[PDB]
Amino acid sequence: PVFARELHAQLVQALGDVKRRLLRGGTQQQYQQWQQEADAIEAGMNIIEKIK
Amino acid sequence: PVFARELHAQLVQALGDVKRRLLRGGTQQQYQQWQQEADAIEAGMNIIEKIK
Repeated sequence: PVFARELHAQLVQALGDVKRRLLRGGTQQQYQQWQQEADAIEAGMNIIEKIK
Repeated sequence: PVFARELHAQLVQALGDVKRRLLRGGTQQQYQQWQQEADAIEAGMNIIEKIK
């Protein structure tokens, strides 16, 4: 539908927030935590793409 | 920061899309798939809340 397309766009914006965060740097600690957040969102994108 | 607060709001909107989707119903197949999407987003909220 046009739904998954709309939820997908939502998650893509969420990745943009993460991606931006990663440009400001931090400890290896912070990087991994944010990469973990990014994985969660990407998992979201995968499910939503495999539903469609 | 005001970052996690902003990424959190993003994910919360994503849940709204899912929640809305679940009101239109479907097979047990579709429900689980969407509940799986919801889990991914909730996992994102958890990480982001445990970073803050």
